[PDB]
Amino acid sequence: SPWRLLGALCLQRPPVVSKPLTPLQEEMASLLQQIEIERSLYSDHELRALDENQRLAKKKADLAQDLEDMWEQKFLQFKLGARITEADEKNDRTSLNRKLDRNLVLLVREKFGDQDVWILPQAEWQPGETLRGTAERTLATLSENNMEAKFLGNAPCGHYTFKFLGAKVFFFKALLLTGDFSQAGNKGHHVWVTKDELGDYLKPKYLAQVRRFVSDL
Amino acid sequence: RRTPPLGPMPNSDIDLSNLERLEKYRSFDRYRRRAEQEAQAPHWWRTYREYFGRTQQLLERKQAIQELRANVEEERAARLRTASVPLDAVRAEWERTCGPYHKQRLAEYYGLYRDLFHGATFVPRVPLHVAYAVGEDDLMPVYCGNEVTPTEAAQAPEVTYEAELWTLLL
Amino acid sequence: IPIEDFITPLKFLDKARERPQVELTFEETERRALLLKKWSLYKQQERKMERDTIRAMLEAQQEALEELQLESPKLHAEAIKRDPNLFPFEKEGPHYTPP
Amino acid sequence: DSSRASLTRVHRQAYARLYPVLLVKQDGSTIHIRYREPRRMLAMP
Amino acid sequence: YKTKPTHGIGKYKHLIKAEVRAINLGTDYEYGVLNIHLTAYDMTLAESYAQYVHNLCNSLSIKVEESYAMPTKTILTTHERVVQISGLSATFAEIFLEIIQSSLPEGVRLSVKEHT
Amino acid sequence: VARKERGWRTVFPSREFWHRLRVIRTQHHVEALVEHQNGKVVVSASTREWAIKKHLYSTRNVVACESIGRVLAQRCLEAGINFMVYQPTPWEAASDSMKRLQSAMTEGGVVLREPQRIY
RNA sequence: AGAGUGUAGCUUAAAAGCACCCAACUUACACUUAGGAGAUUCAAUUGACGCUCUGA
Repeated sequence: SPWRLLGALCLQRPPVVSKPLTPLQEEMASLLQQIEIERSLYSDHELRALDENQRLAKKKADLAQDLEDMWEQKFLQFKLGARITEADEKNDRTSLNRKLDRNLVLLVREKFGDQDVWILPQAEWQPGETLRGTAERTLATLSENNMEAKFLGNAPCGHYTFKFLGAKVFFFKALLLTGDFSQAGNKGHHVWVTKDELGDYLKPKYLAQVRRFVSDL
Repeated sequence: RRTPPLGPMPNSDIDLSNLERLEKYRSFDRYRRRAEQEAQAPHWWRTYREYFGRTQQLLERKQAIQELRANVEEERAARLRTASVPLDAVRAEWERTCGPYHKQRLAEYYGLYRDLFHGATFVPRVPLHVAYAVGEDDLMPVYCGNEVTPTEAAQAPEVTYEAELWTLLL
Repeated sequence: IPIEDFITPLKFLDKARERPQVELTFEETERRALLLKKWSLYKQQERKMERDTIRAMLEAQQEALEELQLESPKLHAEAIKRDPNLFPFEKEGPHYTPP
Repeated sequence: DSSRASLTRVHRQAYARLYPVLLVKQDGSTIHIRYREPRRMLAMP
Repeated sequence: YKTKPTHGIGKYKHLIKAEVRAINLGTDYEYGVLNIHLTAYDMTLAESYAQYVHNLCNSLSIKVEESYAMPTKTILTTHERVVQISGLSATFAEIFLEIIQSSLPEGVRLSVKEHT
Repeated sequence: VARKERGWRTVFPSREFWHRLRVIRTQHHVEALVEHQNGKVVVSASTREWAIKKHLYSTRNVVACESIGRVLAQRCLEAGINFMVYQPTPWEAASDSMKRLQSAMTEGGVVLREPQRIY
């Protein structure tokens, strides 16, 4: 049987920004700070605050506030880098900073003749080619950039085989170390997706079942 | 001169090549559990035992306990471990539900069936109540296997039981 | 060299007199109790989620290796082969504010 | 899930106070850390 | 007794194993001993995350040889915890590493370095 | 006057009693037995029993053990049984729920120590 | 479209027992102690609700 030999890849972005907390985690975190304070053992900061004003009361009867005030105003000096470049953009699907707290997945339109499918990015392999090397060739081909990804193993992640000439489709999983993603406004249709749009952009059984090996968290 | 074992040897099926891949008894208590289970099983060697030996109910019960755990004083009392149990409700409902099987155990332990009927076991369905008059104020009850003096049992007892003919025997 | 830093500093002995006062109320320990109860609920639901993910992904990769085995008997031998690029494998933890 | 190993407490008992001082190394990258004398921000030059 | 069928019913030393390179021979491949260093400016997040790693490893049937810690350094102080691991699969290398990646709290880094 | 099985000195528990109180704490349920040396369960009280289960909040806590101690003790006074032996493991001895169980039994009317054999 | 079907994770358990989670002792694990959440898909042995496999 003539097998249409197809390789692919599922690209991952590790979130640089941590996730926000649950309100239950808020009450638990506050509780752990309370009970953490309750079992501490004479910090010198309060020894240079509590007994010092006692001794000043003894001197007046016969600075920690400046340190806190300087720390407060210097806290007001450096503004935080905002964790949300996410709602202001709202349509920068091609951009790498679409989301910061979740994982982001590369996802590319392909126009065929018998089909016209929005596909998790593929490649075509040769029996001489290593499957890991198929995915390595898959990296710096379609995007046309200077990224830096990272694989883990020659183990695959998700396999889907469709026919109309036999075929098979192999899904690996890479991981972006860094990215010199030059000219992000490409002619290509790469879109970064958290999890939810993967059920939106990808309808059929060979594509509505990708999320069962996407690291959902 | 080896003779081969008659049935299966113990510690045969768990005997593998990778013990470190086998999860172990981390405790003393689990070994005591498994160990008692293996004690109760019939074996082929000589052992000590040879020589010295409907839907509405679950519905109303689930809604009943579900209503029981919902009250705040029950949870607050139970977590402060000052909650108790009314012994009387448990007594009367025990008289109703599973009491007969327990009176069957007490009649089997006291040898009432091997002696009274040559082993013909049965189940005391009727929650009988017998008590002897102790003067005029109080009265000594007869439960299954109690101690009662013959002074208390000098006069024939009061018998009350909730039922609808009957022949009673002592 | 067996030098560790679990040894306690000597200064934490003498002036242990700042907080001898630990008093609460009934409803404070009630809400604390409800945080521990519902937080064990929350954490248990979390490990149910993660166990579901390891089950799903692990069966996904085993099914994948089965299909790759039965569709290419010279690629499942090399799918098991390990990478020498995973000796110095690193990843730093996430942050808050992007550079 | 970057919040599991964050909900912590000092598991020792011979420990002093710690205070959630936001640290930046060089990159405008803030992390909550606990340090002596309740600082609010840090920068290593 | 040596001639009875119940001979050796009381033996137990085959049930206790009363007693490094990687094993990647032809089909069954596994890493050798590892080291996972956890460095943080916090005792709490490093210890607690080392707990979460250790309880994962016990919950996924992995030999965890040690879970010791390294001494700190005068700099701020940098804390380290070393949680050794020996023996994974091809799939289980990926699935095992992705969770440790996807569970880091705050700025605490990893290492899949091996022994020596 | 009757014999107790005197032997069994290398093995836990001792078989030297006439009646034993054996607590079986499962994951869900506390259970309490009163047995002979035969293993003939004389008197039981479990929380797997509708009469006792419905008056409880949770079938496993210290309240469950104090409850099953009251119920077990009342059930054993009416069986003509006044002396058990309770032999716990040294962690189950120092548990709160078994101290509460023993206090329930002793306050109930049962002495948890048998009289000696008269030779 | 057909086929296999079905108790919470597992059960030739019948509303159970192990699994599971938090809290405490432990660097940590483990033990132990205190707690927590649990289910027989809906109607009459039978049909129809949900899953898996084979189809287009």
